[PDB]
Amino acid sequence: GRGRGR
Amino acid sequence: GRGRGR
Amino acid sequence: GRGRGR
Amino acid sequence: VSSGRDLNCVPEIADTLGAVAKQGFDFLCMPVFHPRFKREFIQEPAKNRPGPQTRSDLLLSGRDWNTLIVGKLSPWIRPDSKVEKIRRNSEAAMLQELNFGAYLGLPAFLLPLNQEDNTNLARVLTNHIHTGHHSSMFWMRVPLVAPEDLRDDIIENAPTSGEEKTWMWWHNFRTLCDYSKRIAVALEIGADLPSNHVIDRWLGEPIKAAILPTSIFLTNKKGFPVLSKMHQRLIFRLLKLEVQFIITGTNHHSEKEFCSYLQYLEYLSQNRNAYELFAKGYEDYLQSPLQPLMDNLESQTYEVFEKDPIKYSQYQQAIYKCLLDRVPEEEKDTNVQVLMVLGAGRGPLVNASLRAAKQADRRIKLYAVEKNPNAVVTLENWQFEEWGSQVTVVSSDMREWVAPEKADIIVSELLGSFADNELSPECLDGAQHFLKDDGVSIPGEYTSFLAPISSSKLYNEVRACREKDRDPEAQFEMPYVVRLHNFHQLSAPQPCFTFSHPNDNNRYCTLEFPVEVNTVLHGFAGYFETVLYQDITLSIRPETHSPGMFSWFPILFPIKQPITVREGQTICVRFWRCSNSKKVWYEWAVTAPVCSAIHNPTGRSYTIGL
Amino acid sequence: VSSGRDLNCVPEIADTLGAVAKQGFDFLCMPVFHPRFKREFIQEPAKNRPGPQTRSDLLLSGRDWNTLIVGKLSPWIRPDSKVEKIRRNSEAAMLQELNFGAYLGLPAFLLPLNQEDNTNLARVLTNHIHTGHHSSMFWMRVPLVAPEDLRDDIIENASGEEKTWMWWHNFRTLCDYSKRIAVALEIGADLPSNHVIDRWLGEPIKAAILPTSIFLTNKKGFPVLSKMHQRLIFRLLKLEVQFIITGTNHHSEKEFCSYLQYLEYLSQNRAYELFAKGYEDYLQSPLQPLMDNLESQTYEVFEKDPIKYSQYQQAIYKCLLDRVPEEEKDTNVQVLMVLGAGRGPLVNASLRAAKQADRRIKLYAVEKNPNAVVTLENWQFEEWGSQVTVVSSDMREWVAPEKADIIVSELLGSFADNELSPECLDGAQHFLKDDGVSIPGEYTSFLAPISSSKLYNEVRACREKDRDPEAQFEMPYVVRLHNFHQLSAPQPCFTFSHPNRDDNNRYCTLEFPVEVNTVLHGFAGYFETVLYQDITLSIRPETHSPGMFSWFPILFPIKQPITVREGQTICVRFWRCSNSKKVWYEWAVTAPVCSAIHNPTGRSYTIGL
Amino acid sequence: VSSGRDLNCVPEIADTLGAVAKQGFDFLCMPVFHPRFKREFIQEPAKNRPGPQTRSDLLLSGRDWNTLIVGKLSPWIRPDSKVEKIRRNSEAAMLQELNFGAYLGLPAFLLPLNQEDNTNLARVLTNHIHTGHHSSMFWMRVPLVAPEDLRDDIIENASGEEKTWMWWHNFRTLCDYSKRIAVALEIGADLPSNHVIDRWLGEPIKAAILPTSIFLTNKKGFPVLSKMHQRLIFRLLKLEVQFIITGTNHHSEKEFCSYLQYLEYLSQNRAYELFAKGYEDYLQSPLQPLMDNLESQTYEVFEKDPIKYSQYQQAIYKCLLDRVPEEEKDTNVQVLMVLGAGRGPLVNASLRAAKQADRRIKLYAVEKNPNAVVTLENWQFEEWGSQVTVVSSDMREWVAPEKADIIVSELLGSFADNELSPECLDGAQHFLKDDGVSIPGEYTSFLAPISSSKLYNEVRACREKDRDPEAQFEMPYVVRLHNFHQLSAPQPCFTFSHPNRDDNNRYCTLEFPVEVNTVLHGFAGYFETVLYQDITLSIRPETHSPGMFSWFPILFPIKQPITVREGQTICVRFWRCSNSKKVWYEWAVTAPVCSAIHNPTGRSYTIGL
Amino acid sequence: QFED
Ligand SMILES: Nc1ncnc2c1ncn2[C@@H]1O[C@H](CO)[C@@H](O)[C@H]1O
Ligand SMILES: Nc1ncnc2c1ncn2[C@@H]1O[C@H](CO)[C@@H](O)[C@H]1O
Ligand SMILES: Nc1ncnc2c1ncn2[C@@H]1O[C@H](CO)[C@@H](O)[C@H]1O
Repeated sequence: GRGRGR
Repeated sequence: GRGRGR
Repeated sequence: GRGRGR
Repeated sequence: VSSGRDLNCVPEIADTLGAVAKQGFDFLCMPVFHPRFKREFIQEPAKNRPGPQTRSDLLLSGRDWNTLIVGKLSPWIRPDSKVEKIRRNSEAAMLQELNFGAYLGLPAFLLPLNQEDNTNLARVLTNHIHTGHHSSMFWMRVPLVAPEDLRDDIIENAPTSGEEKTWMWWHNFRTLCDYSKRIAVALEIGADLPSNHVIDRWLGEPIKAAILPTSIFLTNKKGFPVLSKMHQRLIFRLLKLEVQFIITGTNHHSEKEFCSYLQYLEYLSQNRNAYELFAKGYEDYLQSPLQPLMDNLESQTYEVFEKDPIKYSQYQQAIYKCLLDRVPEEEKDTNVQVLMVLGAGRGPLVNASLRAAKQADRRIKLYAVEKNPNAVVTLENWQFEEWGSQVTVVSSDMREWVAPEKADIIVSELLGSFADNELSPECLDGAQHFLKDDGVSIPGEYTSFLAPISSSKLYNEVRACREKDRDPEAQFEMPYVVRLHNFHQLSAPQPCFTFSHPNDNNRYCTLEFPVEVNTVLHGFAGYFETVLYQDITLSIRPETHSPGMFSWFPILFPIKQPITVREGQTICVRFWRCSNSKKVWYEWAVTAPVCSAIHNPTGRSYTIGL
Repeated sequence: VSSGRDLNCVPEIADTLGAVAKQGFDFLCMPVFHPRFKREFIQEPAKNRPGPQTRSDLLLSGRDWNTLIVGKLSPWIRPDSKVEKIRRNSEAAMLQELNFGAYLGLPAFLLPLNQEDNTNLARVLTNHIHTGHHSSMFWMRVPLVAPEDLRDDIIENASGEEKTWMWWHNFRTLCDYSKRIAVALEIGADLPSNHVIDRWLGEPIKAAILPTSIFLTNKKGFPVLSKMHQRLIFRLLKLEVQFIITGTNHHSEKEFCSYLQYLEYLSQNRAYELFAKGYEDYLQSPLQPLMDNLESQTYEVFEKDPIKYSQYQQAIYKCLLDRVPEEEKDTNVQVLMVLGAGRGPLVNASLRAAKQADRRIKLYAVEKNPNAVVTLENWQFEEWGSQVTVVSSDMREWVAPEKADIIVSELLGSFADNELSPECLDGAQHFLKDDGVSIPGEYTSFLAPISSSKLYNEVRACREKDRDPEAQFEMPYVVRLHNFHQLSAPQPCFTFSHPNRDDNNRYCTLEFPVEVNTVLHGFAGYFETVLYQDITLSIRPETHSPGMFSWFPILFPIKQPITVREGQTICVRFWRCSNSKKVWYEWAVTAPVCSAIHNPTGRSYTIGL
Repeated sequence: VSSGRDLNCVPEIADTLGAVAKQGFDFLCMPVFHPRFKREFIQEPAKNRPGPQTRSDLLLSGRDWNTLIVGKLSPWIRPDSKVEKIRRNSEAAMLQELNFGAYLGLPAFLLPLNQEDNTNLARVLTNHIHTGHHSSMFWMRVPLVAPEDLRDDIIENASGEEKTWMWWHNFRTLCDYSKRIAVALEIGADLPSNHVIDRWLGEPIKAAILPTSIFLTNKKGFPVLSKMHQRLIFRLLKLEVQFIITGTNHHSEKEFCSYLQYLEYLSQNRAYELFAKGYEDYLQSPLQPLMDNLESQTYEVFEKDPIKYSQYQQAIYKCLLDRVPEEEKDTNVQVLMVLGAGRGPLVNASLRAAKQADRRIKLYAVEKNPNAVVTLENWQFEEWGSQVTVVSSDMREWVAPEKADIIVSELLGSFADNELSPECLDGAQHFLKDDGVSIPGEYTSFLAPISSSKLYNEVRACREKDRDPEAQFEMPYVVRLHNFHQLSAPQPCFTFSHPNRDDNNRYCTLEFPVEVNTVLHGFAGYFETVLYQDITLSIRPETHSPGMFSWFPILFPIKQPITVREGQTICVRFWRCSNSKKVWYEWAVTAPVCSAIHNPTGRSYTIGL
Repeated sequence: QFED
């Protein structure tokens, strides 16, 4: 999970 | 619908 | 069913 | 009453059907092949037998086949024989006869359950049902008493689970066939009836026909067919289920015609309340519980609420008693009792409050709070045209409304079929800060009740409630408002949850139900009782049911897999009333005699929206 | 004819329903709120306006509201206004009126499409549809001609006909082709061309709106309509729409019953249609008589057709006259094999044909259905006797005792080969004499591109659990297509001739010149068959055998609709594919825009060998 | 560089694979059957040709077949021939070769797209893909320039650049955008324009085919490439394609290792990219910190961005300087409220800012996460002391003991308001002083139309059971889109400013002028935010904050792709919708063709309040 | 009446 995502 | 049912 | 259809 | 004639001899089909319909029967149970015409399917020369196998389908019209004829399997067909040759021939002939019945478009087909092992019969039927398209129902012909238990004691060296035998046969058969909608019971009633709890388990089963031999009939002083009082009581119970009665056997009262066996059943049908008239068309028909808090009800939904006069009579009597109690007769003309009707509806509970204050000769200043913006239209037209300044109509939610004063009585009508499944606790919690410290809430308290039930038809209805684009087994994790009719109740109801107003609404209940029968558990039926004021109560519990009060059907909580229970085995179930800030739901799990999963975890299949 | 009155002024509502029912109307389109009662939802003091907002529920019964009243949206509600305050007030008021109509349980609600941009209206409607449970239809009130095109030429210093259809198309596309959104068409004085009316007639039109101003007067002073208007009324009467009459009485000497009386006059002034009644736009799965056994009630509707079996008897009669001269009339016996004899009708047709041809035949009735073998053998015992030999075998497995002079079969489906007539007749061809005849000896299938929003919605409504979610678009449907628009003339797809003395796999490319603008929704499949030389059976809509109803057309849907302009040819490709065990069809549109191959490997529809 | 050798002549297979590996190639594209060994499947005697049809399986090991060999279809196989016998033989031979490659377990298989009509090839491929179980990839060999446009002008008596892309588009549309069908692009001598290369870069290009004929010769003799060709190689090396070298050695003085060595040389001469590596075109779901409690690892991913927290510290520094003059430095205490304090990087930023600004602050750290409150309170006990007051409450329902001079929050998402910053800061502005400041001061979201066929296949692959079968197209996806094509410049959608002193529902209409023929696949959403006056954080692809990888772009898909041509304008409507419980987005494309409204009533995606 |  990276960039404000799960 | 009757008896408190939809 | 009519016209050769079920 | 709709009744049919079982004949194993049809020399001519048109003549026989005419003579059968002449004497009053509505259908004819007949063999589609000759019952003695045993066919061979494997071994020569008899495999290659010429000629037509049976009589033609052109002897009756297509609608005659589709409406008037119930086909019978041939008696020599024994698909569970221990001889392999007989077993194979009987599988092939069963398939041939079933396929010919499907070709004829027969509405029903009679097959016999006259022995314990019917697994191959079940397999050939299950394979027929899953092959092609056909609409025929399959009436498994099962006796009330096993044939080996009806024989006379006349064998000198062989003298004569005893009562629960043929139900075990039927249960095994329909369990193998995966509880098909198309497989039902044709029950044979013999001369000697079983006990009353055996008759209750049978009455909770998909019985579409009852088979009455002419040999179980007694004879009058005038010489007419009659039945015993225990048989008549069985007939009266079966007439509730709207079964069809099949007369078998020959005319054992030969002096009068065969019409008399039918005329007695017509007599008993013509010799068997408002709730039963209201509930017709709704038996065993699942509908969703109403959620008035997060769904705005239609006007036709409110119309059936206002159609019950007993509930509003009781509310008016409770307000009457409370008004007399809170105002002495000396302070009658100068004390104004601020009433607040919360969720005022389209009017009827406000009208009950006004009528109560008139017959109590007391002065009330009423507030009618209602969040439904479309029922506020009705309420405000009521206020303009009739109520005037006495009633202040508020278009707000009781939980967020800011009252201009505190109430003496708050009156609500927020009770569901299970007494709290419409968030009456949560709504009346937010409506206590504008209640006076000696203020009264109506209803004062309410309890929910649960009882374990058994119903194959209800279980199949819940399975048929499967929807696409959702969990394939979520239908078993929702309660259903149902006029549950074809069911068997396994134990008495016990109280589940109690709420009292004015007052955590999360609850945990454990209920242990002693069982005195040998059944299969399919769900729990939930009822409620409410105390509005001192001795004024509304109850849908079937022992203390308020008479003619049809505002509420029972609720049904299913279980995903049926739980087979035996005698002396208590059923322990546990209910949780769970909630968060957003939602409220119920969870349940059977823990004895066999555990099941918790149904509806986190409200994944059913929540009540706050 | 069933008709309603559109009123914008209802002073008292029970009196108005009385005065409307006396003059013959069946429903009443009325505003649920006052049309001039603008509400404010955001700003004080007008947001807090007291009193009731509209009329009470109790003025009419529940049955009255659910059957007699069609609600209207207020004219000031403008959800696509360029002013944000007007836009938000109009969203809120549209929601309020729609929710009040859902609460009243009205059967329908009438909303106007009177400009090009209706996107916010579409969103508010499609959010109402997905909120709560309710069952109102939404009749979107759209004109045949835009209101700025039928204005007078009066101003001194100030897509022509395909305009309001594009309004409706955009609206129904934003709402994702809802089953609950339909058309209420306004017919003005200026009718458009004939191909505009055909797109309109392929749409979900539940109502037609006739102003009293489009009525012209006769010598006696009554309202009548022009001949072009009358023709439009007849085409709409074929669809069984309801007629809404709006406006004031422009013929004041008469009463308002006269417009309705003229409509009933045109209603009375308006066998295949009788048989097809009740089956219009009702999708069915095509029969598979080789892989499934048919009910006797399925054979009954086959034998209900006199024309097909009269044509078969005529073909056999002419073939028997050809194969046997008058000199060899008695000493020559012709072997006929009725393959798939059914319950009798081709065997009876062959017997009558040889009787009227005065020729001798030895007939074999081959049938694999054991339940139909029962009735064939009862026929043989009771009527036919030794002339007919009944065989309970597949024609592809049967070992014949002798070769045949004519083989006669009825194995044709609605698309002429979707019931495996090629494979069955190729299996049965080896017991045919080298100068033998097959009846039918020839059959061709025909495809035409069609548009129908209703048919597309029925195909979507065929979506089933435990299945691929778009398998329903990869199945042919035997459908009496009724509410559709056909985009181009039919064109032959596949041809099979018997006997084949040479692969039944076929690949066809068909280019359809679309002389109009449309939205392609599927393909309709018909067939022609030559039984014997000039005896034919056809369901093709230009060569249709009159009175013959044993075959409805086939519909091959496509997964997504394809918008087609004028001058754009539609290029489609069809494959008849097969293996050892099954036969299927695959189709793909390749021009103007490609689509996926539908039904690859027969994953959604096969015909079982 | 992973690279391969394309040979059409393999005399011995083991020797050739050895020599190819000696030159340095990773795989080898080779014909599984002999390219000239045309086979007959229908006509005798050549149908019954004896002997083995091709080489043995046993000539290479299993792992050699699955990792080293890319198969090729024979050049004589024309399934779309106009001669029926040729095309049936070619269907059968293509099936045979594809089945042999599936049997050999080859990783890939090259098929040629060298003509406009490739529908029968598409059908045979689609039927192979749906028959049996096999996992080989299909690389469709398509040129940048059609071969009839590369031919010399030497014939005496005898759509330009967008031809072969439309070949590929028609092919992949017929085959239904399969995951197993990709592109092998041939780069010829003549190279198309920049926008043709952009649609191509948006495609599933798994390999690039470089003939040795396109290589230029330098003064030392080795193969080189033109500057436009070098640019194309760099753009393809961004995609990590494999380069296939075809043809013969035109630089015969040098080896065939030289063509490979030049590509290795270009490879060795080509923070956000290192972070985003391994996440390209990987669809996450956007975080919902308000409705879901995060994890330690999520917060840790947040706090590995020094640029964002340096920006917040600079904004607080400038605001503290502005609100307190130098003379009032030691007596004025500024109440800062960090709303959603996390594990505490914003609190540390505020403390470091107040040190750097040299001003005195009383700080509140509000956090509703009960598990991050543990970290905050251990911070408070150890480091912060009495300066910071940790509140374990929602900022909306928390009752403050004083008003705030500044409120600071990090509640922004990839679309700037999908994590409910407006609704959280709306309920958190009643404890802000009338001259109070909110950091971020305002934030805007920006949308651009994009084409990405791989992203469309990823969204299709997100089809989850037990839900709407097309509800994956109605969710935004946090995605590091890599293999895409941006059709137009971003334009601002929604703007929120805090404090709001005057509805968070919004409606935007954006018209995007496209200058190129494309196929719209979705909308990519970015955001900008002004924290304080000149201090901004941006994820827009032009104004992107350098090395700031806190936020990936957001992606709103559309259910069916919308083909667009040059000069058209894509008009799309975006709505921010809410109720008391939930917030969601709805979108719909209205021009050039309408789409359905996506996510009505939040049926597929809501953000929980 | 009904005449055109
Ligand atoms: N919180 C609430 N405030 C006001 N009326 C309510 C509330 N919840 C339910 N109701 C109303 O109570 C009635 C339930 O029978 C309905 O009229 C429903 O609209
Ligand atoms: N292969 C076959 N052999 C015999 N009868 C067939 C065959 N296929 C179809 N039929 C019969 O043909 C009739 C018309 O399709 C039906 O009675 C059907 O059962
Ligand atoms: N209403 C709220 N009150 C407090 N913290 C919040 C709130 N909403 C989100 N957050 C926090 O904000 C941070 C980033 O969204 C996370 O630590 C999250 O838990």
